[PDB]
Amino acid sequence: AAMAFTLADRVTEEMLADKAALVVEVVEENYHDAPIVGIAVVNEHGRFFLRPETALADPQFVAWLGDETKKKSMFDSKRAAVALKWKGIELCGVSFDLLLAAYLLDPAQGVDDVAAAAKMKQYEAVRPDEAVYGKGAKRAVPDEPVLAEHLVRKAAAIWELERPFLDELRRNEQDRLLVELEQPLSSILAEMEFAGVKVDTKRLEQMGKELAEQLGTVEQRIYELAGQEFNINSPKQLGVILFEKLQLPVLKKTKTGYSTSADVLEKLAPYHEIVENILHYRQLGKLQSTYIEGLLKVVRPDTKKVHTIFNQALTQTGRLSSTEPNLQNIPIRLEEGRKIRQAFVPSESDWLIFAADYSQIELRVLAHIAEDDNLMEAFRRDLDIHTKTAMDIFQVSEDEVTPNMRRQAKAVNFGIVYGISDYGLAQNLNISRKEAAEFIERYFESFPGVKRYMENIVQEAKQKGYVTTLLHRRRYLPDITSRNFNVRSFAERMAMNTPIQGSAADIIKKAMIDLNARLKEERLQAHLLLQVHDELILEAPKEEMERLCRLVPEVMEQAVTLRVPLKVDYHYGSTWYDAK
DNA sequence: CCTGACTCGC
DNA sequence: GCGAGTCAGGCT
Ligand SMILES: OC[C@H]1O[C@@](CO)(O[C@H]2O[C@H](CO)[C@@H](O)[C@H](O)[C@H]2O)[C@@H](O)[C@@H]1O
Ligand SMILES: [Mg+2]
Repeated sequence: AAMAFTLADRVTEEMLADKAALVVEVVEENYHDAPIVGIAVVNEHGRFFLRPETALADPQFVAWLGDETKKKSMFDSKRAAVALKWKGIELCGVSFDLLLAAYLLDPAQGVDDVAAAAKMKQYEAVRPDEAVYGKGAKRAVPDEPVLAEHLVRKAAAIWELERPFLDELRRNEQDRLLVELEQPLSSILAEMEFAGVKVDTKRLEQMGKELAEQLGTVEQRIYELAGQEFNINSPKQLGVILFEKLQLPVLKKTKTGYSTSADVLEKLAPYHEIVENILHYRQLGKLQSTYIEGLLKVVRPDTKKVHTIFNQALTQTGRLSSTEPNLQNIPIRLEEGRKIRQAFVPSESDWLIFAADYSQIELRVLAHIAEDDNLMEAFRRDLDIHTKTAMDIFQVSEDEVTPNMRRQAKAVNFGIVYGISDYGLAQNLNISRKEAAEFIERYFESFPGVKRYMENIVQEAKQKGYVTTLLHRRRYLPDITSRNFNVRSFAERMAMNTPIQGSAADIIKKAMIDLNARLKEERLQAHLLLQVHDELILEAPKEEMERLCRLVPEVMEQAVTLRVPLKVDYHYGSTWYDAK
């Protein structure tokens, strides 16, 4: 049943056709400066397998790779593009990426290999990568015979699946989403990951020492207040000290035992002086383990840069995710954690970090899609939306809005931005589910358009089986018909939240594409470094700041045209921390 | 070596 | 509402 192919010892002309399925295999999950273990090409002339050391040293092959007119169909082209960048080789002409195509057709499938994508079209003449390479300690590249056939089978599947995938995307009206948005974005993310972000390791190591000292003190104080020493990091051991030895009350209980979440401890603080210390301990320990030691582990010792990997085909909303390290969750709320950002600096002297973020893009998108007159007017006046929401919900003038009123109005808006449950609102505001319901009801009286939208989107999700975003990204919600209240309610909140969060994702992705085109036209050295959901982080010569101050916000604000303006705030400084 | 509990961002 | 990374504890 084996698949026929040529295991070539040298590159030939028929291997350089202007249309082909290409496989440039990188087995290591983290593909930065990683090995390319084999190459497979499938075209009109047949199927071929080439040894990397052979193909990558061949002028003809390298030129073919870099020729934008020679079209390649691939799976996860960013992986190959970056692996090639580290070797000084440019990959161009990728006209179809099966991973991105499968992701757009149904992000819930979790397609992470050619076999998974192929199964969507009843194509099974290819093995899952895990079956070929195993997983974990047993992971490894098999002998050439097995490797070669696997790569050729993947290339063959890609070659065969391009047409059906493109046809369904077209039917879904997502063909431009793939070709004009996700694929071009893939190349931009590849440049961003490759460039990396410079880290001041000495700065990180210094704060690391401080934390270590502060942890040691708090750690001791904790054993003193408890009368004994224990593993504070053990929610099991901590529970014993807290709810048994010290007799603190049990307010919430986890599926396995005593709940020691920050929300719980906060309520126990007044009962004993140990609680505040445990909280402070959790905090410092979080920064030390995750943002100091964890970050230092992934910095490249030679360039002192971190090279994250943006997973472009994971989230169900269209947002990107970041790993090794995750640069989308660097502290900022609390000052102590915020200082971690002083560790991220420009890659060159006399360069600066420039950060631009969308102001309330989710609520602006909601005003647009729901066409709520009150909400649209609020943004047209560029009002503080939380203060305004408080004025309406509580029926008071702007002067009458107290800090606590604004805080609660902010929580209601937050719940709308992320589509959290009524139960979630009650929990966040530490009030009763019933009182939370009253707030929500009050909100709908003030924003009837939003109310209308929420009801209409749920019905639409039930009728069509999915909801869509501004640029036609899609999310199937089969649980929307479930007779189980909880499961159904969850699907309903996703129906409400996806067009909002998803459309916000579409916009920033287009802004990134538009921005890169503008930077190139202007011949600026500035370049994108990171994207954190609603913000773009760049670095550039200090001499380009003034131009970026006008260029970046404009490009971001004009990415799309909504019924309300889009607003972008920006700052720049010597470190990421200073770009505030 | 995998799940639960925790916490960080938006 | 979720992404990711940490830890501890049980697998084994
Ligand atoms: O190259 C990223 C791309 O690969 C997938 C599998 O096709 O994920 C792999 O690589 C990620 C980054 O190293 C890991 O987080 C993940 O565990 C590994 O399977 C895709 O999900 C992703 O788009
Ligand atoms: Mg913002």
